[PDB]
Amino acid sequence: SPVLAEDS
Amino acid sequence: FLVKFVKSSGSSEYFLKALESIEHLQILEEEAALNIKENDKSLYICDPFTGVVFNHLKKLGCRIVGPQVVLYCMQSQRCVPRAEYPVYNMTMADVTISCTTLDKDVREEVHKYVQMMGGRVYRDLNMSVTHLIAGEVGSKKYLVAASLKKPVLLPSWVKTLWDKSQQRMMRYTDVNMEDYACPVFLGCTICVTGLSSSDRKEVQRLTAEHGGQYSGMNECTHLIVQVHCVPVQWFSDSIEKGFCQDETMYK
Repeated sequence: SPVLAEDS
Repeated sequence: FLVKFVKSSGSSEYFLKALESIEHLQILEEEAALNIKENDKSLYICDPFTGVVFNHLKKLGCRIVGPQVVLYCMQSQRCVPRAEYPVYNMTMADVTISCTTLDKDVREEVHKYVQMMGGRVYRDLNMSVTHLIAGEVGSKKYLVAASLKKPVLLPSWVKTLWDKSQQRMMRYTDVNMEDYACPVFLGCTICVTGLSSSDRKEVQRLTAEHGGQYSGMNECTHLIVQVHCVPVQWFSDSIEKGFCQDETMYK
């Protein structure tokens, strides 16, 4: 996916 | 689309400089803009972004932009940002930020100023993000941005770009990234055990120099050994590569 690290 | 310059009090010189650079553009006096009662889907140039006029147009939902945006895009309509919020200038055009390990309210302030300076914001760290804004090291976002050697800057970088670009026209590279880089150990309290007194002093010094805290279990975040229990190679590699290293890679 384009997300490398999700939001906290 | 039509362009309506809104003459107002308190405006900066850049408003005038934008009028000296222009037929499908109207020039409205403050009064004619105060008598607007709907949203004609035209582009409104406002300066400043304070006052009953600006907040009136903003309340109506109007497309608002600052004169610095005009001086940036000139006669390129496509260059103008296409968003639901007013853009004051283009200092951060081409910047896409994400935030990590920040207070939610500060996070939203950062988002606000970036968007107002022509930048993009995402809540996740996707492949479009050009800059990571961090309040401290160690997060998944942080480690990922490090591995890709994306800049990891403090919030002040955004703030200083806002405050300065209020007076003059500039871009985000007109500030030195290094002076706003997230310190390698910001947010870390480093503790040691089994190290020579000399090495111990070195860890102290380098910790303080790279934004961390030294303390000689609840207080420590990392424990250097011969809480994260890591070897000294983690400390030295963190300093050498310019980012706090993934502790799980040093176990």
